[PDB]
Amino acid sequence: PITKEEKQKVIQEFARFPGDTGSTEVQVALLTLRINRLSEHLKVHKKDHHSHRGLLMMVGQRRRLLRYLQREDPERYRALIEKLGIRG
Amino acid sequence: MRRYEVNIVLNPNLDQSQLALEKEIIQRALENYGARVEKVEELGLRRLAYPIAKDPQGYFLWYQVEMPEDRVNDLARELRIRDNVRRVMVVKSQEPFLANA
Amino acid sequence: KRQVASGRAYIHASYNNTIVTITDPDGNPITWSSGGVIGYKGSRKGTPYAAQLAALDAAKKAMAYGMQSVDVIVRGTGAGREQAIRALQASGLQVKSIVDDTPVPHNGCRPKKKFRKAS
Amino acid sequence: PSRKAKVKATLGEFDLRDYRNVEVLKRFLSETGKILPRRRTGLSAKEQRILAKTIKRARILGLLPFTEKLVRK
RNA sequence: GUGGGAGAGGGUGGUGGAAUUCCCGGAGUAGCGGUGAAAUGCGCAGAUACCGGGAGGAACGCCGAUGGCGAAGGCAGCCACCUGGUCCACCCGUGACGCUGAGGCGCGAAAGCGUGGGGAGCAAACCGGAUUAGAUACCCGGGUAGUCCACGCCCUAAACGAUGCGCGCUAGGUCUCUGGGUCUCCUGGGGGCCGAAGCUAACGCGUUAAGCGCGCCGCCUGGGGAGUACGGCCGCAAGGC
Ligand SMILES: NC[C@@H]1O[C@H](O[C@H]2[C@@H](O)[C@H](O[C@@H]3[C@@H](O)[C@H](N)C[C@H](N)[C@H]3O[C@H]3O[C@H](CO)[C@@H](O)[C@H](O)[C@H]3N)O[C@@H]2CO)[C@H](N)[C@@H](O)[C@@H]1O
Ligand SMILES: NC[C@@H]1O[C@H](O[C@H]2[C@@H](O)[C@H](O[C@@H]3[C@@H](O)[C@H](N)C[C@H](N)[C@H]3O[C@H]3O[C@H](CO)[C@@H](O)[C@H](O)[C@H]3N)O[C@@H]2CO)[C@H](N)[C@@H](O)[C@@H]1O
Ligand SMILES: [K+]
Ligand SMILES: [K+]
Ligand SMILES: [K+]
Ligand SMILES: [Mg+2]
Ligand SMILES: [Mg+2]
Ligand SMILES: [Mg+2]
Ligand SMILES: [Mg+2]
Ligand SMILES: [Mg+2]
Ligand SMILES: [Mg+2]
Ligand SMILES: [Mg+2]
Ligand SMILES: [Mg+2]
Ligand SMILES: [Mg+2]
Ligand SMILES: [Mg+2]
Ligand SMILES: [Mg+2]
Ligand SMILES: [Mg+2]
Ligand SMILES: [Mg+2]
Ligand SMILES: [Mg+2]
Ligand SMILES: [Mg+2]
Ligand SMILES: [Mg+2]
Ligand SMILES: [Mg+2]
Ligand SMILES: [Mg+2]
Ligand SMILES: [Mg+2]
Ligand SMILES: [Mg+2]
Ligand SMILES: [Mg+2]
Ligand SMILES: [Mg+2]
Ligand SMILES: [Mg+2]
Ligand SMILES: [Mg+2]
Ligand SMILES: [Mg+2]
Ligand SMILES: [Mg+2]
Ligand SMILES: [Mg+2]
Ligand SMILES: [Mg+2]
Ligand SMILES: [Mg+2]
Ligand SMILES: [Mg+2]
Ligand SMILES: [Mg+2]
Ligand SMILES: [Mg+2]
Ligand SMILES: [Mg+2]
Ligand SMILES: [Mg+2]
Ligand SMILES: [Mg+2]
Ligand SMILES: [Mg+2]
Ligand SMILES: [Mg+2]
Ligand SMILES: [Mg+2]
Ligand SMILES: [Mg+2]
Ligand SMILES: [Mg+2]
Ligand SMILES: [Mg+2]
Ligand SMILES: [Mg+2]
Ligand SMILES: [Mg+2]
Ligand SMILES: [Mg+2]
Ligand SMILES: [Mg+2]
Ligand SMILES: [Mg+2]
Ligand SMILES: [Mg+2]
Ligand SMILES: [Mg+2]
Ligand SMILES: [Mg+2]
Ligand SMILES: [Mg+2]
Ligand SMILES: [Mg+2]
Ligand SMILES: [Mg+2]
Repeated sequence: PITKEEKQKVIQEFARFPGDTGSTEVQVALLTLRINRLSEHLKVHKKDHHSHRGLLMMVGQRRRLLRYLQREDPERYRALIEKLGIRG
Repeated sequence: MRRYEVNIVLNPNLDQSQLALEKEIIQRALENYGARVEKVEELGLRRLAYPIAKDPQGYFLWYQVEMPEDRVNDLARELRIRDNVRRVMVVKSQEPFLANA
Repeated sequence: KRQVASGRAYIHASYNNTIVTITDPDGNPITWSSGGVIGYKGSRKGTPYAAQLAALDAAKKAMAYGMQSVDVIVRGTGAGREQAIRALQASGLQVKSIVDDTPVPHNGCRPKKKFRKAS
Repeated sequence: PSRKAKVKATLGEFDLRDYRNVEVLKRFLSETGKILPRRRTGLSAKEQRILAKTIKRARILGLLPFTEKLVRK
């Protein structure tokens, strides 16, 4: 699964400041961690669709958040993408 | 790293030698798969509710252990190899749920 | 010719026929009877009376081997089950006990259309 | 309506998740090897649902019967 | 975010017992089976009934419910691994980041199709026995595809609550599943029943709305012809839209 120490690692990694659990960057990061975990789960077990729905929903959420950031502060957006390495 | 419980039922007819050998292979395989042993309870021979391997009784072993999750299945397999071992059941340990308390 | 003198009595009952198998304590049979052994041929084998005659016949055949006390084992739900029981109860045989062993699956096999609306 | 006894009230302090304890679980099994209904056990939904799984666990180990022969009749 | 919770939610591996069929051994004898009644069928190469051993395939009794989970189809022996959804408490974080959603994409019971495997029970077609005026049926004895597994197709349905999704507002009573709490009781999420106002052609619905409202999508426009014809797209085909 995803252990609390990993979660805290990435949270503290992407936090805008000390004590920030809720920012867009944090959310997108966490979502990305989950997405990668799930996809590596779905390279095997390709016949499990119910989880694939979950993958779709998470992907969608991330895309919406990233879109929001793209609107508000394109700098933080490009930075986020760069550190995460999304968009391909 | 999770905490499990290993139930093993083996042949009640075993003399002390063969028994010792089986337990030796059990401990061996355990250390091979890296299971720390928290405690052990040896209940010995008890009378089964239905015949298993044509024998009316069975010898019981109970090991509360802690091991890496990933290999648990891979462990159980090995424990089933020995002809003398007729039952293996591994359970994720759980906090006791009391009733009529 | 054995002289067993104690044994088991199996009663297999169905809506069609009732047949009785008397065995030694190991389960190996001695004699047996049925609605077909008596002169009944068709549906009359399902009769309670048929079952009575059958049970009594097997019992009398078991007297020939000199048996006294038996254990009764009941399999199947059909007519003339309890009638075969009552028959054996005093045939001259002592009935030590009665048990219903009727096999019930844990739902392994698909029943015939006749028995369906079940599994 | 099972007015004889409730298995819970006929019992003391015990652990439901413990599959190795026979002398209690046996009380929850019928004359046949069957798991008793809520009417007989007097348990609750959660409790019964745990009891079931522990009973089955015990069955697999060989501590409890899957089925039994019915005496009398 | 942190901390707790319940679950037949899903995928992979392993595993347990009951039963059926087949095989092997013992014992045992004249029938078993089946029906309204029978016959075909099986049985002296020893069947049915009984005990013991073995092989295989399929489905999981009791728990079990008017219960639970899932978006729908649908999901039920047990264990382990991987994994989705969801609820409560704390008021911690971001700061309108939301709702819907033509097209697209994916999922989609059963039957059916392709390749390989498997095949115990059941069983379209088919072969028989009965019934009948006939019986291309109901009843009975057999039985192939299929039902089961892997991979790839098919895209249908009484795919049903015959009730699109989301949010707000409008008496309560009662049963229940699952949390929290000052644990008679209060508070929150889900599943049922009876009912205020109101609605409805009526039946009925009624905080799980079919009431009062707003946003967005899909759809209807008398019956037959007809889900047919043509065209187009999709499909190996059957056929689908
Ligand atoms: N289908 C798995 C089932 O898991 C059961 O146990 C399940 C639940 O008891 C347990 O709940 C966990 C737990 O950490 C706690 N109660 C809260 C947590 N949010 C839950 O985790 C949940 O969310 C995550 C995603 O965030 C999922 O990956 C996970 O599957 C889900 N259970 O997670 C387990 C896995 O889902 C039983 N083992 C058995 O019924 C069965 O194996
Ligand atoms: N109970 C095992 C299950 O196996 C599933 O997949 C397994 C089964 O679907 C499939 O069938 C196997 C068969 O390959 C092999 N040649 C024989 C074996 N006895 C079967 O396994 C299973 O068959 C059916 C289920 O289809 C069950 O009725 C039976 O109890 C079980 N033994 O074989 C697969 C493994 O090779 C899933 N992993 C999961 O549902 C579960 O673990
Ligand atoms: K004949
Ligand atoms: K239900
Ligand atoms: K009215
Ligand atoms: Mg959405
Ligand atoms: Mg072994
Ligand atoms: Mg008959
Ligand atoms: Mg599950
Ligand atoms: Mg068997
Ligand atoms: Mg033979
Ligand atoms: Mg036949
Ligand atoms: Mg035949
Ligand atoms: Mg012949
Ligand atoms: Mg002949
Ligand atoms: Mg001859
Ligand atoms: Mg022959
Ligand atoms: Mg037979
Ligand atoms: Mg056998
Ligand atoms: Mg075979
Ligand atoms: Mg039930
Ligand atoms: Mg539901
Ligand atoms: Mg349904
Ligand atoms: Mg605040
Ligand atoms: Mg602020
Ligand atoms: Mg949507
Ligand atoms: Mg669409
Ligand atoms: Mg389909
Ligand atoms: Mg199919
Ligand atoms: Mg096929
Ligand atoms: Mg084939
Ligand atoms: Mg058949
Ligand atoms: Mg037929
Ligand atoms: Mg015909
Ligand atoms: Mg006529
Ligand atoms: Mg073919
Ligand atoms: Mg319906
Ligand atoms: Mg509904
Ligand atoms: Mg409803
Ligand atoms: Mg209509
Ligand atoms: Mg609705
Ligand atoms: Mg819609
Ligand atoms: Mg939504
Ligand atoms: Mg409610
Ligand atoms: Mg429901
Ligand atoms: Mg009403
Ligand atoms: Mg009114
Ligand atoms: Mg009225
Ligand atoms: Mg509403
Ligand atoms: Mg239309
Ligand atoms: Mg017209
Ligand atoms: Mg039309
Ligand atoms: Mg059509
Ligand atoms: Mg045209
Ligand atoms: Mg055309
Ligand atoms: Mg074409
Ligand atoms: Mg056609």
